[PDB]
Amino acid sequence: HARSTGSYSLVTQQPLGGKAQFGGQRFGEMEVWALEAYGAAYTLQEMLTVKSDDVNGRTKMYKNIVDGNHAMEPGMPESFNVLLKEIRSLGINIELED
Amino acid sequence: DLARGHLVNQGEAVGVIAAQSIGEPGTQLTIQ
Amino acid sequence: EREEAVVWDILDEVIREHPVLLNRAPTLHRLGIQAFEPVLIEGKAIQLHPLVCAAYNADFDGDQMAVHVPLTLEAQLEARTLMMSTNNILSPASGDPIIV
Amino acid sequence: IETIVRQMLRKCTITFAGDSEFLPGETVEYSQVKIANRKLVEEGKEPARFERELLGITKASLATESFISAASFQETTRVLTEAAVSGKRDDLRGLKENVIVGRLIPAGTGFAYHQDRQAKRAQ
Amino acid sequence: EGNIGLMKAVDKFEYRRGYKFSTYATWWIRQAITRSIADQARTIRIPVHMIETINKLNRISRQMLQEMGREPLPEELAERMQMPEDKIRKVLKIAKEPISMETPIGDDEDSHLGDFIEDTTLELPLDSATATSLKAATRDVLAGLTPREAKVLRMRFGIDMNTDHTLEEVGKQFDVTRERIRQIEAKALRKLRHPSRSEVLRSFL
Amino acid sequence: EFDAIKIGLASPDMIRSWSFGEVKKPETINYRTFKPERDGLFCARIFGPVKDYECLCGKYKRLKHRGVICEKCGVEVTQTKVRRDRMGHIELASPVAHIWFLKSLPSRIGLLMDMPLRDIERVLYFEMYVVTEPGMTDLERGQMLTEEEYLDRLEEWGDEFTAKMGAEAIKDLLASMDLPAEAEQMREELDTTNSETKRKKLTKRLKLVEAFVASGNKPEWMILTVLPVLPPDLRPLVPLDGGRFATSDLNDLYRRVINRNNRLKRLLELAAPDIIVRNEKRMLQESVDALLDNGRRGRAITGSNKRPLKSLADMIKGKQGRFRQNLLGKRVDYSG
Amino acid sequence: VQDAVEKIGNRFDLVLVAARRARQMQSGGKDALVPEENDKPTVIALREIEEGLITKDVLDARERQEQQE
Amino acid sequence: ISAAVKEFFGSSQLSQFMDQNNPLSEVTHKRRISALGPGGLTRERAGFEV
DNA sequence: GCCATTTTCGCGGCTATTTTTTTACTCCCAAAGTTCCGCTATCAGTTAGTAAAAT
DNA sequence: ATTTTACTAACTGATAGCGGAACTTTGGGACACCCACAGGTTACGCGAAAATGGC
RNA sequence: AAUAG
Ligand SMILES: [Mg+2]
Ligand SMILES: [Zn+2]
Repeated sequence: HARSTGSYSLVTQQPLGGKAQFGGQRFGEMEVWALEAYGAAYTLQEMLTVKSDDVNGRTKMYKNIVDGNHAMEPGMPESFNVLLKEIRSLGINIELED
Repeated sequence: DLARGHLVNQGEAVGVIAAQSIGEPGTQLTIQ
Repeated sequence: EREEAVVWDILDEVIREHPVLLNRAPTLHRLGIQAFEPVLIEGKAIQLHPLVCAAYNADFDGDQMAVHVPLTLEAQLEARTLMMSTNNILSPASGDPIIV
Repeated sequence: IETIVRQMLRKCTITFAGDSEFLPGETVEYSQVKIANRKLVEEGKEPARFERELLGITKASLATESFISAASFQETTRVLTEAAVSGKRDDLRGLKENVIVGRLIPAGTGFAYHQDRQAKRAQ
Repeated sequence: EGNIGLMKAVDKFEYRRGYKFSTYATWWIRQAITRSIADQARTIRIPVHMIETINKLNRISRQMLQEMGREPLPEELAERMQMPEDKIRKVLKIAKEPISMETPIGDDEDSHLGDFIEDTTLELPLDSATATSLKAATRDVLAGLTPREAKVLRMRFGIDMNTDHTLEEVGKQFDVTRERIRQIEAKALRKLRHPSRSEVLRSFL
Repeated sequence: EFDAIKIGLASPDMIRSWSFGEVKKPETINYRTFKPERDGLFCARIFGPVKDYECLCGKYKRLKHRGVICEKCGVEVTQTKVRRDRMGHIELASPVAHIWFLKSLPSRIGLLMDMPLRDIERVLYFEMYVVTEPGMTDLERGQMLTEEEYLDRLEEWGDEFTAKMGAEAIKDLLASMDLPAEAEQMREELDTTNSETKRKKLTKRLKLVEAFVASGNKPEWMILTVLPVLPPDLRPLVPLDGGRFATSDLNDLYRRVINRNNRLKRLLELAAPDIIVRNEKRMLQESVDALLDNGRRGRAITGSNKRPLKSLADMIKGKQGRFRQNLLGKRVDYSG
Repeated sequence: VQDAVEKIGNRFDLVLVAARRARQMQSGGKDALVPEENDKPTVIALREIEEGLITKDVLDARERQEQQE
Repeated sequence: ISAAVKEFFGSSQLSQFMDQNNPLSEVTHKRRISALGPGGLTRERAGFEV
């Protein structure tokens, strides 16, 4: 199996899972630990943001690669926004400070 | 830094390395 | 989609010096992910260097590996400089060679 | 193993309150006490007296400063309830928080980046 | 809901009639409970008349299943209901409750249906790149035209503008002339249709 | 962009500020047109349009009218992704205790009010009265009265004292607390104490009280009056192949809450007997507890599939929760 | 990449400097100071660092010169 | 009654999609005994002795 | 009022690949809001024709 | 003298509005007497911490 | 659930 870009989840906005759905591989916790142990911060940020759930960032990354620029503009993963919304729905004020 | 042979560099996540190093071999574990 | 020959030449030129990340589950330590230079082969199976198998705990009895493509220049240089198999030949747990 | 043991010895119970903002019988982080004691010695005032505590890896993980990492580990309801009643603030200093929020981890290639920010906040 | 019905029954009891309170109150309690079921038992609300139609369809289907020994086909149910078969099929598919997104898929137990639902509203990155390319190509083609014709076409199609414009306000630019604006737009389209300056835009069809 | 994440209690005003409207009906979508119903759990007037730059009317249907609210419908002409961000609110007819600040041991309400959890539940479950304003009477704050005793002392004293029962009583008790005074009292009592058990108790309670004083939170915010409502696109009702619909359990929980709230309002409008009103208040509390954390209070509410409904706590927690399934690890593109 | 880490000292710093140089050769119009030999910008930057032509101070100095001009 | 029998025959844990790679797979599947299922053990809760 | 014993609470590896489920049931009527077909009427676009101009 | 084009008027389609009757939809009512519920469950095990009990 | 590592 191989995938570059395809379908995405409805809520988490992450790639689907499975060869039947043309999904992507799961970069689990232990893979993140391996990347942290190496020190590959930029590879890890690519995996977290522009390959999984940064909706604007992943489109910008595809356009940049098509233009031959190979640069990313990471943003906030959608799963974190979902987490903020559910914690707020539990009647708890969670917010980001500048 | 055991994986590199020289003194450890700044920014090396040594805690993750320590945890992985300890955890990986866990499967092998059971007057003259 | 039509798989023209010029597409294959373009693919060779693309992968000429683009490192690719190989992973095997469970990733018990950081040597479970390493970067390699890809050589295009006819077939459907990934060819793995023997001397790295001990790092991956990988044997050829049905094992499957995942492959990831670093996109940006920083990720490519991290793959070449930190995660490349030639850099990781000592065990971070003990300092002993791992490609024996 | 010494790194893990260091992470096990991270808390202290205050035996003498002194004049620092610490109550007797309070389990607080050792680094905070050390910084406060350095400041008070610079001010020439009575320092706090503490007894260091050894916690298990699970308890030490659950008693970290950041509630994002503690919630991501386990016992999410307890961690979130305690943080909500306390009004805690997470400065995103470790790896897990920056992984969750999509930022560069403060280790390796991202380390310098974070350092630069700590300069700009200082200025 | 039955308690509310009972209060309504107490509000309008008549002891002169000689009947006991249970006789009258049972009707109101039944009505309140059943109306509450009709109004609040479904994620997608079905009106009361359709609820009665569905329930009586179920009763007739159960009696016919007892009668003939196999499931009643829609035409037989339609004949017994004195209703069209199309109405029967309508009632049949609108009488299904929504499925849960936590329901396992297949024989699994750690799988969930919601894990396999796409986001059909998303735009493919190939399409976004094609849109950007079309914008660039249109700008380049317009750059090879007279500024008046380029501006007229831009206003008439809304390119690089918030709104599209009709011939009247395009005439309002310099000379308010619908027949003239129409002619210059036709000229611009004719020049853009020439094969010399249309091979770039032909590839987007 | 941001330098820290701040957590704390949510005030009713904060929950109203988050909200773009009030959910008044348990309706979701029409059964024929499949369009959102007004003032429902999927209202386009509250949460946003269902199509990009359109209204339910179909009158304003382009980018030329961006940001314009249709007078016939009320749907703002904007994008559809706003339905993943816009929240709503429900104005509860009676206050409801928050299950996390009540049953997640140790109980914060009990620790702050220095009353055992069993007594708090007895007041909440409408089994025992509690004195809110003792007045010019021998009665003390927080002392429990049975219905018999409450009637006796109501005849005895009259309107001198106020005694309540339920979450309103706990809210009144929490609102009347003087936090600096309590902090001073615990400090003074800790000065002149010798037993280590009582020392532990007072040090824990003093930590809680001074945390409340420093944080700016108010204790009565642990009792909910306005209930936030999640964006619809995070609890979707989407069509499957063949006309079937897939839904989230949060819709069932929210519908239960809204129905019980509306029934409470209608019972109060009808001036029902107090037993029915107490029953409805118990059911409202149970529904909100099920929505927040299912199974913590008691028997977990189950759906038609005979399995417990998944609540917000289950959304955020566990091995299969958001932290571990989607945040610490992800599915990625450009992989094989 | 032993020569590059010897010339820089830290692998992370080497990665950052090589990324800046590769972005200069790819996104910017800057030309390579060594024979390209049909190599990607990352490998060209690594070779330049190994040869001692590119360092962090050199990059900062050239940026300052560009800003002055 | 029909609901009960279809539940058992289609959605039970012991009603399994038949193994049909070869004749031996079918024979072995029909002669298989599970400790799991309704009224049995659980994978995670089962111990060494069983 | 502290020392021990019983009761909840939370936890129990990672990647893949095969596949939906199933009980339970009044009716009628009057009043109200909505829809669906048909017709009207206006405006804008398109097209055919003819004169005006240019070769 | 002929050919191309610009101007103009007529046709036609889309569309907003309206009529009105059929259609869907909502709320009220029903008078032998009926008067306290489920409702499956569980062969986990371990460690902590929190709540009870003992004198 | 079953299967592979
Ligand atoms: Mg093997
Ligand atoms: Zn509208």
